[PDB]
Amino acid sequence: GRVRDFVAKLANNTHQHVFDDLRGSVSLSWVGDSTGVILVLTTFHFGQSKLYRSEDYGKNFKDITDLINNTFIRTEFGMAIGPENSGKVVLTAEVSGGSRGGRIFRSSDFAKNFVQTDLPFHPLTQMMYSPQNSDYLLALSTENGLWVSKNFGGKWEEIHKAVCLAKWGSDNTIFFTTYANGSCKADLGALELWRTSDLGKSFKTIGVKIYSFGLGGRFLFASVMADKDTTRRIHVSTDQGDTWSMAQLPSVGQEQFYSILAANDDMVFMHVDEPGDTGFGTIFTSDDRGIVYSKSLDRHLYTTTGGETDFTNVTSLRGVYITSVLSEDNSIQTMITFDQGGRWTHLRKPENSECDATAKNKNECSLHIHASYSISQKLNVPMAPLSEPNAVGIVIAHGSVGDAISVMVPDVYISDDGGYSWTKMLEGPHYYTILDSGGIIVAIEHSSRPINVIKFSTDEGQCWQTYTFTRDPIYFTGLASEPGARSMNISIWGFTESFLTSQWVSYTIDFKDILERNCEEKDYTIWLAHSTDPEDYEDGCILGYKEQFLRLRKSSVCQNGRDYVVTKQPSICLCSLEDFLCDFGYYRPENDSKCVEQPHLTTNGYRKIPGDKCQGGVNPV
Ligand SMILES: *[C@@H]1O[C@H](CO)[C@@H](O[C@@H]2O[C@H](CO)[C@@H](O)[C@H](O)[C@H]2NC(C)=O)[C@H](O)[C@H]1NC(C)=O
Ligand SMILES: *[C@@H]1O[C@H](CO)[C@@H](O[C@@H]2O[C@H](CO)[C@@H](O)[C@H](O)[C@H]2NC(C)=O)[C@H](O)[C@H]1NC(C)=O
Ligand SMILES: *[C@@H]1O[C@H](CO)[C@@H](O)[C@H](O)[C@H]1NC(C)=O
Repeated sequence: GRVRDFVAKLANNTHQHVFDDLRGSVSLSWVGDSTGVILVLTTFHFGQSKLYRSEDYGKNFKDITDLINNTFIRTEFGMAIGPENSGKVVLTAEVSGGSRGGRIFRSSDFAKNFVQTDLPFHPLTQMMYSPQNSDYLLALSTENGLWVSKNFGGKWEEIHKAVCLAKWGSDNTIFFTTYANGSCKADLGALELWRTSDLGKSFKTIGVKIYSFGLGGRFLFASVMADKDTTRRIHVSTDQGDTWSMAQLPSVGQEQFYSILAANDDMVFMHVDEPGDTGFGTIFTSDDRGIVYSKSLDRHLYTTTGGETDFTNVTSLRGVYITSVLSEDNSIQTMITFDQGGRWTHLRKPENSECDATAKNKNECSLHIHASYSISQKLNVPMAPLSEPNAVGIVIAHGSVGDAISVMVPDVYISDDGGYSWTKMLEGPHYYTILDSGGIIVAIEHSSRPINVIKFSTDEGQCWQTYTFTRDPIYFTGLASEPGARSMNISIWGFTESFLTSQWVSYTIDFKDILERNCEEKDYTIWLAHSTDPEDYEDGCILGYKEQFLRLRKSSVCQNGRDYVVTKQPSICLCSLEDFLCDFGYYRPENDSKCVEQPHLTTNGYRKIPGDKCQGGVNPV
């Protein structure tokens, strides 16, 4: 049925901490993993800053504002936390205009001690850490210079004087662009692309007539203006610029743009905006070389170059993505693919639901999910779809049933098999979070009035129980939990006011007495992913192979632990003509998978899809 006597267990595991300060903004950062360190930066308007630190996963805080000498901190930059468990933090201060250069506070003890240094310049962007080493930092000044440091901020040196974009690469390699005359705004389309693998000792130009560049996966993209027109194309290199090749994508005008929806180690999603202010574009998918692209989804919804898109990578299950499209009648609709872009289809309606006013036929409708685009329209959608790699097949999102995204108050839906089937979880907008690799899910109401109740479920979203965690209702502001969905601590943030006495508060609840017992070998059951028809001999193998998981049973209340790794067992299907895509100068006509040439590189005509692992069968080569 359900667990009982939970109120007593949770009574002793609730801790309240009240922050005494002026209520301005709040910025929360996690330092490292498994350390439990958190930093809170309160900024307000002269201006003042307060800095708080914890070592207890947010249960207790201490005021370390005296370590930064009570200096004001630019919140626009925020905090520059180092990679991995480096325990490095950098804060940029505000200094008088007459000063020659800026000023930073830098630590390497997980914020236990800070050291003050004066830079010889005025930073224009945020410091960037090298992925390979955390002692390397670069930044651009206000005069468009490029300064690098090999000492973690101790000493800086200038390596170029007219840069306008720089980013790190693998093996401490720096790519940047420089403008010869004027400014990168005025000199756009005539830039250069340089590289230096020695941190400023030698340079090698790897591009001319550049318009922009970007890094994704193991590819390097650069947009180059045409010789005699404003149209620009794309070039891709896998050698860090030693050799280039031209991608097989249509050119764009001056008002259009490109966009890397998602890049992988063996694949990239690309968006190409159609001419005019139509508001939609197209999605292309590449091969493992990043050269040949095939049309994937038409009328993809993309607001503008700095706009919003609903594209989402469902990380719970393999090769599943969700996005929004614009229908012929100008109604926003949602699509889902399970083949990694091979095909797209509408979401399946919940088994027991009724279509809303949007639907024309009450016996025919589908689910539609609110996302970042709906948030951009000032609607009652507090969050976006949520999924974790270590929680298998669990997806939570706000949605409404109908023939298009409705403009009424949404509900919350959950899918326990990657997105094949959905069911209604809760009524009305909520804030949700996954704890302990799917062992517990918590929900908080999203209302305009004070709330003093939290709901949790151990059946993986089937039955819920309420717990009253405070006597004085607060105005909820947001939840906080350690990244990775592997902890059992949840922090609730909010403020309570009576008469000008608003004051931040937070509550931290520990579920260690609910999941008392450790999961055994008898609490896990075998599960087959991507299953559609059990009778079929080859059922459930997507992209050439199938996998079986061991998932915790919904009727077991146990703790997975922080050292949980998902069990798995791939099995390989056979190869068919559906596992290959046409290559270069070929196309695939309608109602057949054959590749026929259009009525120096040369191939047979077929190219295996990136990620396929099929063996034997039919090899059209
Ligand atoms: C979508 O998310 C999934 C899950 O995080 C990504 O799969 C991982 O990809 C990394 C490399 O980026 C691999 O090292 C991991 O082994 C993958 N994890 C798995 C399969 O559980 C996937 O790459 C993402 N897709 C895109 C296009 O970025
Ligand atoms: C939830 O927070 C508590 C805060 O006490 C964590 O307990 C600490 O965990 C760290 C892990 O590095 C241990 O070194 C400490 O000794 C623990 N403190 C105490 C007082 O026991 C706890 O680990 C967190 N829970 C989860 C699941 O991560
Ligand atoms: C803090 O700043 C003041 C500014 O007057 C300065 O005199 C003082 O030396 C600083 N303290 C430390 C420990 O650097």
